[PDB]
Amino acid sequence: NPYERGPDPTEDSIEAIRGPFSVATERVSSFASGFGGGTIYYPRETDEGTFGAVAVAPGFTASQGSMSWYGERVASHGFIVFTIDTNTRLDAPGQRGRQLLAALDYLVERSDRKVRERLDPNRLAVMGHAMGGGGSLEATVMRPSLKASIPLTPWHLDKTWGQVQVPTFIIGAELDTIAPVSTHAKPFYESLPSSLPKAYMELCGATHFAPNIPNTTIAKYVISWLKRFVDEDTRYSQFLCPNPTDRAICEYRSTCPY
Ligand SMILES: O=C(O)c1ccc(P(=O)(O)OCCO)cc1
Ligand SMILES: [Ca+2]
Repeated sequence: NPYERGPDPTEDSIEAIRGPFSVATERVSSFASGFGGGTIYYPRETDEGTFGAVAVAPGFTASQGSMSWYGERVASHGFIVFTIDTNTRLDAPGQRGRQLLAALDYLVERSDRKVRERLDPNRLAVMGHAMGGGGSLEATVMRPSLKASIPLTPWHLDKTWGQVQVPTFIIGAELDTIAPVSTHAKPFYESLPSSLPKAYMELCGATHFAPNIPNTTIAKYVISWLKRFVDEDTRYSQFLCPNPTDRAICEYRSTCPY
């Protein structure tokens, strides 16, 4: 596997606040075409090969600040992280899906050479919080060539996603009453194709805003899903299959083995 980056993982090494790669950043003007700009976090070491990329969208009326902690956390494990702002703070889930693809296209076509030369433009993912999570599902319908999708406590009015072809990892919050898992996160996951590689993780006692503050249980398995599907790295299947039993997890569902 030519996309394998970093040493062989352990349960502690995926919980590490800093991975094996150092992080540099680039700021992108809000007048970039198709999205509201953002901050790119990328690994600085080039001697192991180029990296895949994930665009990170925020929720309704939120900004990249609410998703900022993913930046260094994930990119230090060998990914290019693009925390973006939306065109307006009121953008709908469909609008946030189009803007996630616009951010990924900016990385490929127009990003700074320091970023371009570290990027594998064929290995791209999407991630989003709340309405940005509903945008992550919309992004995979709009671009089924993406490698992974991670809706965090997602909110969407449309509950059926039976045509999704991108490995999707949904994270729900037990005490979410803004996008309750019983009418949002769980219906989305169960509607995903039975054959798709997918997973659902419900955090115990978590609120709708748990993705906005550093969370090891979120971090360790966001990194595992991204390595497993953006890097095709089967060294991270051990963490995902069989289903994790972390004390922080109150409900886990998957289509293991993968
Ligand atoms: O209008 C509603 O009912 C409504 C429902 C959910 C959201 P959200 O994107 O999950 O909020 C999280 C942003 O930090 C916004 C509005
Ligand atoms: Ca713009």
